[PDB]
Amino acid sequence: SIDVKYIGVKSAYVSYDVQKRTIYLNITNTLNITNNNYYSVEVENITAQVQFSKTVIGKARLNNISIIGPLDMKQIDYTVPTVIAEEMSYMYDFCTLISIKVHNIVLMMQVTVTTTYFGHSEQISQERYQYVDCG
Amino acid sequence: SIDVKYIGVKSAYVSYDVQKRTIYLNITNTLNITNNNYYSVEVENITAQVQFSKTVIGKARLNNISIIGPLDMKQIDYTVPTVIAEEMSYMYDFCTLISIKVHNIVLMMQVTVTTTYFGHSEQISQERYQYVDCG
Amino acid sequence: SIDVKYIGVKSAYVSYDVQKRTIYLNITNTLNITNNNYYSVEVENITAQVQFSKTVIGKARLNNISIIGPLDMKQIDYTVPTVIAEEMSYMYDFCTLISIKVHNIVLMMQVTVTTTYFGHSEQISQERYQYVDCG
Amino acid sequence: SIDVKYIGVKSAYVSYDVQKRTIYLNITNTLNITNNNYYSVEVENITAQVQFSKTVIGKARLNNISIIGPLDMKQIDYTVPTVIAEEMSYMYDFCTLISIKVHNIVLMMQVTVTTTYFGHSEQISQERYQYVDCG
Repeated sequence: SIDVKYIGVKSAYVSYDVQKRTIYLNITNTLNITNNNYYSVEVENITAQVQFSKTVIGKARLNNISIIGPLDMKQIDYTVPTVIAEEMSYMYDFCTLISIKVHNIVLMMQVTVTTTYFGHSEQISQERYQYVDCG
Repeated sequence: SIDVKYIGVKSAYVSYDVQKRTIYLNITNTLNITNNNYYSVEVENITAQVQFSKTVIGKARLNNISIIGPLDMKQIDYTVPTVIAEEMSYMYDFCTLISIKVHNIVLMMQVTVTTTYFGHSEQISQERYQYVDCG
Repeated sequence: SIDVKYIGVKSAYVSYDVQKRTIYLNITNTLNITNNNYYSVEVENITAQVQFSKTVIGKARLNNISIIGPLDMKQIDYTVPTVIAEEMSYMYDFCTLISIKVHNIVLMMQVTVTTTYFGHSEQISQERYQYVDCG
Repeated sequence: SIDVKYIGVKSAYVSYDVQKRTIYLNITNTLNITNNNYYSVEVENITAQVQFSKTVIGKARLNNISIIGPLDMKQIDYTVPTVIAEEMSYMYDFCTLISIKVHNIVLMMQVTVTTTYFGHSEQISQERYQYVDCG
């Protein structure tokens, strides 16, 4: 990666930005830029590359063979009861969240039993997150 | 990746942006830019590449063979009861969320039993997220 | 990827944007740009590439063989009862959400039992997300 | 990908945009642009490419063989009862959502038992999402 960046408000190369109650007067701004960029990125020079896989099974006796991959979930219970009994009563609820198994972002890449891989793999996340606001 | 960026409000190369209660007066802005960019990115020079797979099964006796891939979910229970009993009562609910198994973004890539792979793989997420707002 | 970007409000190369209660007066803006861009991206020079697969089964005896792929879901229960009993009572509900299994974006790519792959694979998500607003 | 971007409000190359209660007076804006762009993208120079698949089955005895692909769903139950009993009572509901299995965007690509693939594959999502608003 090159130049992965989180900027909260503002980006510039060059900035003369003015705000609020300003007297900006008799100004000379003179700017001579020479900004050149040369990226040579993820450049391969390969003569041979081989990804060979071979499985021989002879005069074998295989039995009861179980290959289970990743992220197996079995026998999982969420029990979240709510009861509200009221006699002769005043209830006031505001901004009340029951949240179960609540995801924002899920990135999965190369999630396997077997993997042969050759090259570049990349995950980038950039974010402002706010779960709850209440005034 | 090159130049992956999260900017909250504003981006410029060059900015003379003015705001609010300003007197901007007798100004000379002079700007000479030479900004050149040269990207050579993900450039392959390959003579040979081979992805060979071979499976031989001889005079074998295979039995009860189970290959289960990733993200298997089995026997999963969400029990979320709500009961509201009221006698002679005043209830006031505002901004009340029961959220079960609530996803925003799911990216899946190369999610497998077996994978042979040659090259570039990439996931990028950029976001403002806000789950709840209530005033 | 090159130049993947989330800008919250505004982008410019060059900006002289003015706002609100401004006196912008006797201004000389002079701008000489030379901005050139040269992309050489995902460029392949390959003489040979082979994706060979071979499966031989000899004088074999295969029995009870089960290959299950990814994201298998079995025996899953969502029990979300709501009961509201009221005698002699005043109920007031506002902005009440029961959300079960609520997705925004699902991207799936190369989700398999077996995969041979050669090249570039990519997922990009960019978004403003807001689940609930209520004033 | 090149130049994948989310801009919340406005984009320009060059901007002199003015707003609100402005006196914009005696202005000279002079702009000399030379902005050239050269894209060489996803360019293949391949002499040979082969995608060979071969399946031989000899004097074999295959029995009870089950290949199940991805995203199998079996025995899934959503039980979401609502009961509202009222005697001698005042109910007021506003902005009440029961949402079950509610999707926005689903992109699926190369979702398979077997796949041989050669080249570029891509998914891009860009969006403003708002589930609920109520004032």
